[PDB]
Amino acid sequence: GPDQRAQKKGDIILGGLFPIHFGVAAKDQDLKSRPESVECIRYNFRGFRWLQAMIFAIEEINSSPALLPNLTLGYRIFDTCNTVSKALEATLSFVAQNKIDSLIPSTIAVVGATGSGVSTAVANLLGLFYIPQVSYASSSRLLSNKNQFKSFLRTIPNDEHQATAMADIIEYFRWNWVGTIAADDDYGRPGIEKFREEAEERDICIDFSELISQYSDEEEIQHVVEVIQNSTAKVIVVFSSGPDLEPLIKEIVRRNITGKIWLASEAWASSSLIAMPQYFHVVGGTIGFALKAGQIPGFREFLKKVHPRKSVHNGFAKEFWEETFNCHLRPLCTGDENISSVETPYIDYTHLRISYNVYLAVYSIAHALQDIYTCLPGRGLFTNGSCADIKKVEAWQVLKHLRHLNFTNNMGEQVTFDECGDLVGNYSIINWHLSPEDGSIVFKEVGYYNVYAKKGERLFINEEKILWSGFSREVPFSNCSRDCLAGTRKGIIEGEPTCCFECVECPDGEYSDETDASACNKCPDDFWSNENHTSCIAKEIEFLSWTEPFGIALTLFAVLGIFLTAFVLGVFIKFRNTPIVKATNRELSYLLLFSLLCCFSSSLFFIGEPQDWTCRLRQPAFGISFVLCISCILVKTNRVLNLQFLLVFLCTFMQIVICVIWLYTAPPSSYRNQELEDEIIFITCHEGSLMALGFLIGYTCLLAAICFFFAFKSRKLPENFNEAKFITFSMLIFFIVWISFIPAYASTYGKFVSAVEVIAILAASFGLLACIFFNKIYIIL
Amino acid sequence: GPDQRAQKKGDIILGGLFPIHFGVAAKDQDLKSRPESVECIRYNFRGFRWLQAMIFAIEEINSSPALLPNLTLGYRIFDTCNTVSKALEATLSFVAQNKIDSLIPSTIAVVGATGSGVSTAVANLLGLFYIPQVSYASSSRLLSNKNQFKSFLRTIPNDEHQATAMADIIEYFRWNWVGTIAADDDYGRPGIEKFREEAEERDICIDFSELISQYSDEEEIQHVVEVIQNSTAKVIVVFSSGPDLEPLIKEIVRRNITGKIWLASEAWASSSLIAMPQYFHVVGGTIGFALKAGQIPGFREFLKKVHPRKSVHNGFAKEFWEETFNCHLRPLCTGDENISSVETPYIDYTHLRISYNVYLAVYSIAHALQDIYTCLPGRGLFTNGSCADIKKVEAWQVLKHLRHLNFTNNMGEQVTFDECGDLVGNYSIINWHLSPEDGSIVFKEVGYYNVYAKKGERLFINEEKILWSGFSREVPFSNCSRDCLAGTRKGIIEGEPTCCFECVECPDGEYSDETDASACNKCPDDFWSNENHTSCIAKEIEFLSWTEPFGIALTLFAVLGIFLTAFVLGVFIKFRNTPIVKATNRELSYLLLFSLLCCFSSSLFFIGEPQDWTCRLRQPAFGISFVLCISCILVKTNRVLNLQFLLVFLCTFMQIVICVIWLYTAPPSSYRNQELEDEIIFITCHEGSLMALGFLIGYTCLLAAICFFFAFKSRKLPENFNEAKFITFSMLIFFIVWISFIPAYASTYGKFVSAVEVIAILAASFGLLACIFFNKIYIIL
Ligand SMILES: *[C@@H]1O[C@H](CO)[C@@H](O[C@@H]2O[C@H](CO)[C@@H](O)[C@H](O)[C@H]2NC(C)=O)[C@H](O)[C@H]1NC(C)=O
Ligand SMILES: *[C@@H]1O[C@H](CO)[C@@H](O[C@@H]2O[C@H](CO)[C@@H](O)[C@H](O)[C@H]2NC(C)=O)[C@H](O)[C@H]1NC(C)=O
Ligand SMILES: *[C@@H]1O[C@H](CO)[C@@H](O[C@@H]2O[C@H](CO)[C@@H](O)[C@H](O)[C@H]2NC(C)=O)[C@H](O)[C@H]1NC(C)=O
Ligand SMILES: *[C@@H]1O[C@H](CO)[C@@H](O[C@@H]2O[C@H](CO)[C@@H](O)[C@H](O)[C@H]2NC(C)=O)[C@H](O)[C@H]1NC(C)=O
Ligand SMILES: CC(C)CCC[C@@H](C)[C@H]1CC[C@H]2[C@@H]3CC=C4C[C@@H](O)CC[C@]4(C)[C@H]3CC[C@]12C
Ligand SMILES: CC(C)CCC[C@@H](C)[C@H]1CC[C@H]2[C@@H]3CC=C4C[C@@H](O)CC[C@]4(C)[C@H]3CC[C@]12C
Ligand SMILES: CC(C)CCC[C@@H](C)[C@H]1CC[C@H]2[C@@H]3CC=C4C[C@@H](O)CC[C@]4(C)[C@H]3CC[C@]12C
Ligand SMILES: CC(C)CCC[C@@H](C)[C@H]1CC[C@H]2[C@@H]3CC=C4C[C@@H](O)CC[C@]4(C)[C@H]3CC[C@]12C
Ligand SMILES: CC(C)CCC[C@@H](C)[C@H]1CC[C@H]2[C@@H]3CC=C4C[C@@H](O)CC[C@]4(C)[C@H]3CC[C@]12C
Ligand SMILES: CC(C)CCC[C@@H](C)[C@H]1CC[C@H]2[C@@H]3CC=C4C[C@@H](O)CC[C@]4(C)[C@H]3CC[C@]12C
Ligand SMILES: CC(C)CCC[C@@H](C)[C@H]1CC[C@H]2[C@@H]3CC=C4C[C@@H](O)CC[C@]4(C)[C@H]3CC[C@]12C
Ligand SMILES: CC(C)CCC[C@@H](C)[C@H]1CC[C@H]2[C@@H]3CC=C4C[C@@H](O)CC[C@]4(C)[C@H]3CC[C@]12C
Ligand SMILES: O=C(O)[C@@H]1Cc2c([nH]c3ccccc23)CN1
Ligand SMILES: O=C(O)[C@@H]1Cc2c([nH]c3ccccc23)CN1
Ligand SMILES: *[C@@H]1O[C@H](CO)[C@@H](O)[C@H](O)[C@H]1NC(C)=O
Ligand SMILES: *[C@@H]1O[C@H](CO)[C@@H](O)[C@H](O)[C@H]1NC(C)=O
Ligand SMILES: [Ca+2]
Ligand SMILES: [Ca+2]
Ligand SMILES: [Ca+2]
Ligand SMILES: [Ca+2]
Ligand SMILES: [Ca+2]
Ligand SMILES: [Ca+2]
Ligand SMILES: [Ca+2]
Ligand SMILES: [Ca+2]
Repeated sequence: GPDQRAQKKGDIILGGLFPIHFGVAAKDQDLKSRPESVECIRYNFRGFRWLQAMIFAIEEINSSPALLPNLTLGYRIFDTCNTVSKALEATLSFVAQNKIDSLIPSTIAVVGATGSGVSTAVANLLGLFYIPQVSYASSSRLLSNKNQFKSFLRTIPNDEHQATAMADIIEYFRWNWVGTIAADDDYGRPGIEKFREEAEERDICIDFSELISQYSDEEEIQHVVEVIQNSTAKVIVVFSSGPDLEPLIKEIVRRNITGKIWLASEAWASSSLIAMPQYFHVVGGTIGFALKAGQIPGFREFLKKVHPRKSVHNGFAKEFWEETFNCHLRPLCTGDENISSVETPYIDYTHLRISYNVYLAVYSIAHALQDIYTCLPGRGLFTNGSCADIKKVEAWQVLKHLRHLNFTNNMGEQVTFDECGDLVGNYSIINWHLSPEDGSIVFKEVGYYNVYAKKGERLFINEEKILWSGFSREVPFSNCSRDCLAGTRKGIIEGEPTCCFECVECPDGEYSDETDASACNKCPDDFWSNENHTSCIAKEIEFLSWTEPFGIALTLFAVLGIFLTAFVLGVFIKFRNTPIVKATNRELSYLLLFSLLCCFSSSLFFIGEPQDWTCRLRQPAFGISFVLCISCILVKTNRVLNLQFLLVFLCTFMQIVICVIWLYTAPPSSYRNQELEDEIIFITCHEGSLMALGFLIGYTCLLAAICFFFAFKSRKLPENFNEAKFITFSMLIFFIVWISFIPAYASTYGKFVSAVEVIAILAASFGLLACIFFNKIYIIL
Repeated sequence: GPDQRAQKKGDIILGGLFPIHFGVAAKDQDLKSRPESVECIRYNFRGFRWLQAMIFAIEEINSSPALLPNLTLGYRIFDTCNTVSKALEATLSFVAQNKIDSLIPSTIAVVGATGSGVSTAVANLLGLFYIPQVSYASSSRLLSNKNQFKSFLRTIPNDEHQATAMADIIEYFRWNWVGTIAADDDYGRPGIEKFREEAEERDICIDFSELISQYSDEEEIQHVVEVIQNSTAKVIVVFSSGPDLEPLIKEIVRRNITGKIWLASEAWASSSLIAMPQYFHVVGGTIGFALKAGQIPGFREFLKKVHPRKSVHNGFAKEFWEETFNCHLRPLCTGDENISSVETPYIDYTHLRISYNVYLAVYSIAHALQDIYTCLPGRGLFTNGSCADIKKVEAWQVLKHLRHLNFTNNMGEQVTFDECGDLVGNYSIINWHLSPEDGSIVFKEVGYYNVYAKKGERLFINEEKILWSGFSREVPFSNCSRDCLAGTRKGIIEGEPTCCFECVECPDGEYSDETDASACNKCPDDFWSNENHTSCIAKEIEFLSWTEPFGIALTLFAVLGIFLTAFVLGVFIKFRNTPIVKATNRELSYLLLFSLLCCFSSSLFFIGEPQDWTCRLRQPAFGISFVLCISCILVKTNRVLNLQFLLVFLCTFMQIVICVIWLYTAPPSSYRNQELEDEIIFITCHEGSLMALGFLIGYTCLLAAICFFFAFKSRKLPENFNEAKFITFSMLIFFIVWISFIPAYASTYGKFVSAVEVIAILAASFGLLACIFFNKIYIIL
């Protein structure tokens, strides 16, 4: 394998894969000459701390007599540089003894790798030989496939819960308009696809989806940046590692794009490549996920005990020293430098999260080996309950014991893998703040995600600790469209997602009292829409009311007419013996005055709220009363020109025959017209039989015409103080009144028609009463 | 490597990876004993034909002295069983000489593999050693990444064009409501993601997205089947291979789900696992993609020459013979069996598509080796133009020459790889029909996809050759909602994609003349929507027209009044010497008759379409004329009770002053009311100054009342044939006819108000003319 390595000799050997470098020298191999090994460039102190965690765990296990007594653990650890090719060279180094036996110490298990693509490439080769591989950082769901990867286990949780938690965080702050950026690898794509599913189930619309890489060209990065600029969405879900996101962040910083809310996956939410003060105007206020911190007592002292000369087994200490103090062993360095003097991620960490995963992977392998070592002969997991010989143990036996592993931590937590080889765990939710004292980016814990909880209760966030964009205390707005107010409704914008809608006000008569209403609700039959359609109010009912001032005036005039009729009748009764009262027919005068009273009472019927019987008794009453009065006048004229009572009764009987017939066949009824005006319901009467009203008015007018003619023939005659002329005047007044109001008798419905009717009745009755009796009263004085 | 193999010795050795079996035995070991090599189970005749294509191409290259003279090509071909593990054992066999030199013949290049995941796993290891690998079937876009895969090339096109073509096919048949099923591997997921991007670009909504595998459990297959059943989408885009889709198709056949329109990716559009007659009630009428067929002359004879004993280099011939004739060497078989007698995919093919790809991969390697062999010393591709020694050639040199390869086919087509190592090519579009003679599934070509064309013109389909669901000539319906007709618009269904909309009819006064109208267009100011709301028509304009029968009657009465006035005037003029004409003032009689003519002419003004000047000259004309006539009557009464002309001129001067004043300050103007009724515009007049009309009517009525009183004081006087009584009658007629029509003078606008106005004017004028002149005419007779 590669010359630079960390090796210790032992009975049982653990392989190790760590990213001591962030990547390799990015250059296209010309193939002009023999291609030499690609060089790793940028030093990764956090990865070196992870390697030190593996070495520390192995040394701790060796020193403890409790775990694996009389057996020494060795390691062979190589640098992957986050690259598949280096990892595969190291893995070929791991499987040499198996390759010899398929077509150098034996490797019983491997710790690593970090990246999911690297782990997948390694796991193909390792599961070929059934060598167990416990990864500390690779969290792709693709590695949960136990058909493809027979010997892969994880001390890190799967990525599915992280994508679901990202969706839950988006839902918590009431966002539905977000963007997605993913690394174009086995980490980014599966996570972003799970997020897309969990967002579409939550009615969250994703504006854009882009893929990036550390090897993305200038044109591709420009395209992604310009896609971000053209978007209105300010919440961008980025599911990537640090190296894969660094070119995009650098370009966005160079363009000074601000105001975006970055939701970070665990792989970069704590990355020193991205969390730099000079990027804070772009990436400040990032909300991201972190793993559960763990404690390794004595680990920091072990880290501080590093030295090029003293660490002979660890061959990566030389470059660590050279890159720490910027020395060579560029000024020469003695080796007396102090680790505590330099600001690097090596010692200057707050929580051990992936380091604890490395520690747990080593201890899981150690506990599987201990379970092999302490196997009682008849209680084994193998054929017939047999147990493996720890002196001649094979990798598949360790894998079998790992699939059944269940051991207690140093922290008192049960570590066990499921069928998919996954270790479930909580998430912490962190926010990127700026340190006032130091100016560096500080990761403040603002919440957690409890994967052990039932759906809907897993997410907890304390928003008072969140500073949006690094400085703001107001939750930002990340919806495509503003909500549609009450009084409006949503309308579709063609070619755009459901989240993007236009606001269209409700039509007349339809109310929408809910903000963001899909459609405008219609109002019931008797209601009409509010002014702004934010509610609707009952329709106003319209008729001729008693309390109304106009109705009051009409009722006042009706009662005045009744008073005048009663006054005339009383004058006639008290002074009937006078020759003037004797000259005219006293009985017929009484009957005429009673008829006038009935006519005024019938005029009172039209006023008021219509009812079925009221509409039944308005026209018949007036018709009968007026025919009665006209008949009394007619018989008085016939006297002027016993039997008189016969004629008046005949005419009134005819009229009541019409009235009874058309009340029996088709009675008038009150109906509430809603077609005249939308806002107002006009409560009016329905005739039932129009030809019946025709017969009513025709008979009344025919008797009127007969009396008119008979009085006209003898108008000059001076009998009863020329009563014939006054009778003609009264009849002609009746005709004037009922001719005058012809246009208003129909069409103009509502209170106007009833008002015109009662006014016509009052005018006709007053004219008749005056022309008949005012001259006689004047004579009496 | 594996014992079962195809090896031939030679100077330059080609590796080979083929799926001689469809998969591996379902032996999931509990790891109780040492795990033995997993065995492959279902024989794959098409894969054996592909292997034979490789061997045949090598044999022609060896036999032909034109290509690679004096150099013999050897092969080492292993079976992958579509499995990463077997392919990696074979690839470790390929890289043994490099592994010895990194920590058995040398392999200069490898042909394979079929699956994209298998090819990816192989390519990691091969590009580690810079060994070129030319795949014949793996089409994942992930393999185009030349950072991850340094030595991978393809004789098969990429999958991006096929996903775009799937989207174009969906667009062509006007579908927006489709489902997606993908294999959960490096083939299915990238293809389905590209399809999702191209579909969302085209506003196609995807109802469901499911992932399947040959190892999918019963519960997962049940979930996918029930998701398909709950969906209304009938077009399902499936981007998978045969083995990965077989369990789902079997389950769907068991439930007998029909009516689905399967869009097939190339990997299964020609698969014998899926294209089975017993599945045709489910998968009949499938529309899928095929590669471009190629011709290999003499290949079929070579296939027919297969024999267990004769084919000593090909070790897969034994199992091919045993599976073909169901014998062993289960009855014993001599070996005299005839290949042509058995119906297998081996000989019974129609087109060579992947076989031609295998042939082209072998010839691409051969032409790269020829370019190395014929390199002129100063024109090489290596350092300083140097050339590689073909006797001591290395794999990286062959890879370098492959990246620059450009050679002519046996069919006269240029084969060259781009920077990504891709070989672009056309697609054919095929439909799954049932054979009437045989009952097997027949792949009929129904179109093509020309990737060399510009976007929008790549797809060609002849729908006449397509039988939907295998038997139907009608394009099926795959939209979420029916289109919204003209007179309707679209409305949002909450929680659902844009493709799923409700149809809501347009509001009153709004029209949508387009199907699938997003919103209802409002109509212009003078238009209103029809009952269907499919368009809107001009509003009816309403006034009192001359042509109208009622207007005709009014004009007839006006002209009759003018005729009567002219008749009276002529009688007076011709017979002025008679004592009755001399008794009344002849000059004042002429002036009064002229005033009556002016009044009738003013009554003519109200009739007709209103205009600014017409509304200016309706009321003033009547007012002035009526003041003329009233003043003439008044001075004639004053005679009854020079200066007469002075008094009439004074009154008419007051009238003309008021008219001039209110015409100068605020003239009446024609206005088009739209607030009375939505459907109808009412063209009427606007007074301008209401108090001006009040003063006008007040002055007219005041002069009228003065004349009334003066005539009442001398009503009994017998002068001029009791003319004072008739003057009182005329003035009373004026008052009553103007009182009678009071309610109609306002509110009831439109033609009704003008009609009532002209009727009032005619009634007043007729009454005045009659009461003045009819007595004198009767005396004259
Ligand atoms: C952004 O859009 C979302 C989804 O439409 C809004 O969330 C809904 O808001 C309404 C009214 O506040 C609630 O009745 C719903 O229950 C919410 N749905 C959820 C939370 O899933 C959110 O209010 C919008 N934010 C804005 C407009 O600032
Ligand atoms: C995951 O997080 C939850 C919530 O923080 C943890 O549940 C808490 O457990 C402590 C005891 O250690 C209780 O005092 C709290 O009341 C619990 N909070 C809840 C239930 O909301 C849970 O223990 C965590 N799991 C792991 C493995 O760390
Ligand atoms: C299914 O829905 C699609 C939506 O695109 C319809 O296609 C549109 O149809 C309208 C008809 O007025 C055309 O104007 C558009 O140009 C079409 N667009 C596309 C992209 O094709 C399609 O007609 C619908 N099919 C039905 C209802 O059977
Ligand atoms: C891809 O398909 C197109 C269309 O079928 C091919 O273009 C045709 O080329 C032939 C000549 O070989 C012409 O006769 C046709 O008229 C062309 N059809 C067109 C332009 O629509 C094209 O040659 C094919 N390319 C390959 C590499 O097969
Ligand atoms: C209701 C109106 C519109 C239509 C019916 C009008 C009829 C009934 C009225 C209106 C005018 C009335 C006429 C007025 C004048 C006279 C002349 C007199 O010597 C006999 C009666 C007679 C002939 C009246 C008969 C009835 C009459 C014709
Ligand atoms: C329009 C309706 C409601 C009211 C009409 C009022 C009518 C009916 C009343 C009011 C004034 C009355 C007139 C007063 C004076 C006279 C003069 C006399 O020699 C004949 C009767 C006559 C002509 C009366 C006829 C009827 C009359 C015109
Ligand atoms: C009864 C006698 C003494 C007088 C008759 C006067 C008559 C002819 C006139 C004078 C005032 C007029 C009213 C004035 C106001 C209105 C309100 C309108 O929306 C309906 C018509 C109505 C109700 C009119 C009816 C007819 C009316 C009452
Ligand atoms: C229609 C409504 C307004 C009622 C109108 C009442 C009018 C028309 C009636 C009631 C009293 C009547 C008057 C009663 C007394 C006389 C005196 C007589 O020598 C001439 C007729 C004359 C002057 C009558 C004219 C008409 C008259 C005024
Ligand atoms: C403007 C609208 C409301 C019409 C107004 C009607 C007025 C102006 C009319 C109608 C009835 C008329 C009155 C009828 C009766 C008489 C009594 C007589 O001895 C003098 C004239 C006099 C007093 C008239 C004056 C004018 C008069 C009051
Ligand atoms: C409502 C309008 C349009 C028409 C009204 C009809 C008027 C104008 C006409 C028609 C019949 C006429 C009446 C006919 C008979 C008489 C009796 C006489 O001794 C006094 C005049 C008097 C009372 C007339 C008054 C005016 C009169 C009522
Ligand atoms: C002068 C002569 C004609 C007598 C006058 C008769 C008057 C009082 C009556 C008889 C018939 C009536 C008309 C009948 C029809 C209508 C149509 C209606 O939508 C408006 C009112 C209107 C236009 C009426 C106006 C008044 C009217 C003309
Ligand atoms: C305005 C519409 C209704 C026309 C009204 C015409 C009426 C009111 C006028 C026109 C002609 C007039 C008649 C002309 C002649 C005479 C004869 C005289 O000895 C008595 C009056 C009497 C009978 C008049 C009564 C009223 C009268 C009928
Ligand atoms: O699976 C993967 O690729 C990522 C790699 C990764 C995770 N967390 C990290 C922290 C630092 C560096 C790398 C990582 C989570 N899993
Ligand atoms: O990349 C892949 O996985 C698929 C495999 C494949 C294709 N076409 C085929 C025909 C038969 C068998 C397998 C295949 C296209 N590429
Ligand atoms: C692991 O052991 C603990 C007790 O030591 C037990 O509670 C737990 O159920 C065990 N886990 C499994 C998966 O059996
Ligand atoms: C390949 O060679 C042919 C000559 O047969 C030439 O026409 C063609 O342009 C060449 N292709 C490239 C990409 O140079
Ligand atoms: Ca120990
Ligand atoms: Ca790594
Ligand atoms: Ca990082
Ligand atoms: Ca769009
Ligand atoms: Ca040759
Ligand atoms: Ca294969
Ligand atoms: Ca197949
Ligand atoms: Ca939904």
